[PDB]
Amino acid sequence: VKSQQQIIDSFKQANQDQLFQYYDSLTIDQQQEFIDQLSTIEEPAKLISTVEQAIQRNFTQLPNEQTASTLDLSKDILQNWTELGLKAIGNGEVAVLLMAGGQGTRLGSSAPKGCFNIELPSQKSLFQIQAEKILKIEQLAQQYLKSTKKPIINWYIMTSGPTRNATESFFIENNYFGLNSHQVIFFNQGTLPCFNLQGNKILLELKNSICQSPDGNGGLYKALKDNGILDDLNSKGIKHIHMYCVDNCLVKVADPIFIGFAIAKKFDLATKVVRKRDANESVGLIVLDQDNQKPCVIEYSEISQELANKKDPQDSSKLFLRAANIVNHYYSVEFLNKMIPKWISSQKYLPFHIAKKKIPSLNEFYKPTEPNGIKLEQFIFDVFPSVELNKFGCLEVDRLDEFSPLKNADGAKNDTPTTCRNHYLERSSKWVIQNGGVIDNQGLVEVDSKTSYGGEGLEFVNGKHFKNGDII
Ligand SMILES: CC(=O)N[C@H]1[C@@H](OP(=O)(O)O)O[C@H](CO)[C@@H](O)[C@@H]1O
Ligand SMILES: [Mg+2]
Repeated sequence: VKSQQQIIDSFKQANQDQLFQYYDSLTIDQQQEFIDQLSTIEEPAKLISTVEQAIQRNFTQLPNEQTASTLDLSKDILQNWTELGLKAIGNGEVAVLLMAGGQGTRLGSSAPKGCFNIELPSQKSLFQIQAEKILKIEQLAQQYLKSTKKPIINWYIMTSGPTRNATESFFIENNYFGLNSHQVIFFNQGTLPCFNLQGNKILLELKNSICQSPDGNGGLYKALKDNGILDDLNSKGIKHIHMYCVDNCLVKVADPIFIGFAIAKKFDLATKVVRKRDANESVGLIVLDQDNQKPCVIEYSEISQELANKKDPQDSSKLFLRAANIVNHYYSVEFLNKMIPKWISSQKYLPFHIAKKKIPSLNEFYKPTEPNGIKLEQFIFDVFPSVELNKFGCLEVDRLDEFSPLKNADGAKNDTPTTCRNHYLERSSKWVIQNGGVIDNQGLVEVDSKTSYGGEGLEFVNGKHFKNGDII
């Protein structure tokens, strides 16, 4: 490590003299704490350079050979992928990577987003729904293979540094929701300094502290390496990884169909999409970059308003680019072993993305009105074009069964606790009604994962009646 003076010199040489405006009026402990914080920043000179650089497109649809759809495949082909997936789960070759993010502040909660309660009749948090989803599929895999005990699906949860304790305590308080305490593994995501609007000066949060924020889901790769997560994957002999975001309340965790799909096709990388809701839906789009003939994702905050509304040449009723990204990825561990060192070393695969933000910080503190600074983010999918086109898979699935994100506080039209709650109940009710069950008009039921992972094993409800709010 470096001395007090050396950290100060390096930052000053990087033109961050403003970080030391009040240094001399700080107590010694405040100075030492400041230096320690500035120490966690690897290569400030580079980083400030990278940011500076980051401040200063032909797409088409994915070739047909790289796509498949759960809405079009025969039940036999889907069953075969399900079996290939349950076998991998059953052999202990499947692990899950969760991007937990940080606090559900935007939703009106200080707690981690995974603790959010969408008010289902069971009152189960997002974390609990995903945990029972995992427990359930482990049992279905055990049944398929006829094993004496259920297989284990290690669940690596990436938390932000500030939500780490509250996330782990929540799991402990709940006895891990039925999972083995050793299969829930927590690791912290990194952070990046926040900059002023011109992106040349790091912002002071306090007179002895800089503004920092989670470095985006794209920072998952470096966090994996640094926290020994990739090491663990090798030590446990894991071959397949399913990665998703905690805000999707309908998420099929460790979905065997998605894994079977990658296995059947021998893909290094694969991703899930659903038909775009509307031209303005804030959703990334999976396309083929015609320039380099590589798959990629165009984020909603960076796509041309012209491309977003472009109609499809072979059909005027459809949007040309309509394969919406639902942050649901598959990686083979072999691919991660080969590519992670590459992805984390050069900005070519993980360029920084700039987002203007209202950031509470020194002018004396103050919570601003208009944007006053910038947050930096690496996007998880920026590595997609580093894959070989024929090793990439894109699986379209049904939005009604697989995607309903919690993004906004109640009040908004889309992606609120209410839309999640209703879509969740509507799916449960559809499964029940579809198996002969009868729900009393105006009623919606909730299906417990313990009962059904994704609609199977519900035949027993044939003829039975249910009342609004029953849990099945
Ligand atoms: C970098 C990233 O992962 N962006 C994702 C993510 O958007 P956010 O609103 O930034 O969380 O979720 C969307 C699905 O809700 C997906 O379409 C988009 O591509
Ligand atoms: Mg296809």
